[PDB]
Amino acid sequence: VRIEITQGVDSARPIGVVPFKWMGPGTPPEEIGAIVGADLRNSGKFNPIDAARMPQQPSTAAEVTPAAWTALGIDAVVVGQVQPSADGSYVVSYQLVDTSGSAGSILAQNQYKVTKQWLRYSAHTVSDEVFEKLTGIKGAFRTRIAYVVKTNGGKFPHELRVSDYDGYNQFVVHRSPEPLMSPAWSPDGSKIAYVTFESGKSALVIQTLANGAIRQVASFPRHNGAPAFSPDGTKLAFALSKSGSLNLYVMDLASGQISQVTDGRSNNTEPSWFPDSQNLAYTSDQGGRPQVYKVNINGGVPQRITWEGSQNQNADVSPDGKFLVLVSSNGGAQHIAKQDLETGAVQVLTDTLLDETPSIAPNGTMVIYSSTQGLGSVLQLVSTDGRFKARLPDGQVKFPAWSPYL
Amino acid sequence: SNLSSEEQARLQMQELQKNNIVYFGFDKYDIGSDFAQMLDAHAAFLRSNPSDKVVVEGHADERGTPEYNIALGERRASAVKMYLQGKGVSADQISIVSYGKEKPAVLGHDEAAFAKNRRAVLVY
Repeated sequence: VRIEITQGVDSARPIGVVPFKWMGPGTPPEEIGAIVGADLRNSGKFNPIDAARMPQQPSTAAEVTPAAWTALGIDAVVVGQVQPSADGSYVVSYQLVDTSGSAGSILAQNQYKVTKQWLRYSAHTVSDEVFEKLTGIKGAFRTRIAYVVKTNGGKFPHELRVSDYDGYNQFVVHRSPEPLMSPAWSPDGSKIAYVTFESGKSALVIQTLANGAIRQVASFPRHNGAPAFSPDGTKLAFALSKSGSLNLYVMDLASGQISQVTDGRSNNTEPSWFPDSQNLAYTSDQGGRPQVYKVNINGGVPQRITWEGSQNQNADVSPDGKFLVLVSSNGGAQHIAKQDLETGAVQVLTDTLLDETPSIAPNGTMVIYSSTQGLGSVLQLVSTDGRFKARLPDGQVKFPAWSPYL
Repeated sequence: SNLSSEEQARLQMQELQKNNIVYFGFDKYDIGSDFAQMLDAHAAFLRSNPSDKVVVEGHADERGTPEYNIALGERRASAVKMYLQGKGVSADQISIVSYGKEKPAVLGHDEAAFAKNRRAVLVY
């Protein structure tokens, strides 16, 4: 069962995705047309319509009736096909078809040959092209999310997990008797840093997913936490409270040499990288209740950048470096708010209880964060303009992290 | 009655096992008078048993973000540590761990859940 849309955008661009023609008996393991359609509805940019309202269901761009589509207001059609090999692997075919004219013009074409395992990736692969072709903005459907799940029982109640961005292909990365915190993706996507309390005290480590090996990065006295990889992957930032309070550090991953970013008696944590990988956005209470600050890892004095609201923490900077997304708390409540870094216009994106830990998709279109329901927490989704809200489902889930492009 | 000095330590530990939690005000991290007597009993025990160590847990409420909730957790366990330190317990015998809001006692959004999650636990 697919992602749940809480708030659909009715003004979404109409598109028709047609069920792919499965060239064989019975049923295909996966239906590409069902996934690609959902993906565009998932993006909140498109409004894929059901088969009942389709004037036709063609496989190739030669069976297309443009007038029958533009009458619906659909300006393009996605047709496809699924051809099996003799190896249990399959060939996926697709075409993007323009309906605005005398001829049904093709905008995009591609063929993919995959084994049964990688069938969903194919639909994701088609989607990343079609979405990008129509919008000009790179799709993030072949991305992943990394989260932490807390079961209220068993020997191992704490689990760091990873699935596809839509929750499919779920698998466990780490099982711990003690809590796990704050997973952070590496710019490639093969490694993840997080905080683990297995020893009894906090520890910051990095796991290479492909083999499941552990690199210990910092286990200094007191909390070692809040990892951030620079968009280039060269160095990692984090906060250490060994000093007596949480203050920021950065480590050159290759050298392993360790440097102090922040000097304070105050608390500085939750580091978020600027696209340049020379600048860090982070939470600081040097001014009293915490606000988000900016400093350069090379040299400089911290400046406040959040100028609206009494309390702002846990920010994520968009890849392009245009906006901020954080937890704006006022008078007891707290919600996910966005801030234009040039304009200044701050916009609250969320209506839910106790919003926290927001993350930004690699193309800066969408936000995934955590919200509290009942006795547990749930993952949430919201478009960066807030016009699109959605839900995302075991035990209560926390610490969502969105993968870089992959 | 009069006891053997062995099950005397047993009964002692039982009192230390039972009543090891200091409860805190919302955002307040100062030690109340109630736990003074309690902590003064932990202190007297610890510095009579030099080769025994306690670990103090730090806990914050759901409000805030998990990483910054570490800050409130550590200062509450620091007040406990400092109080015991004033009573003479060595830093050698103590280490503190702050969990932030990761290990709640009660669940929900009622104040009942909040107040009891605002705690400082001493584990031996």
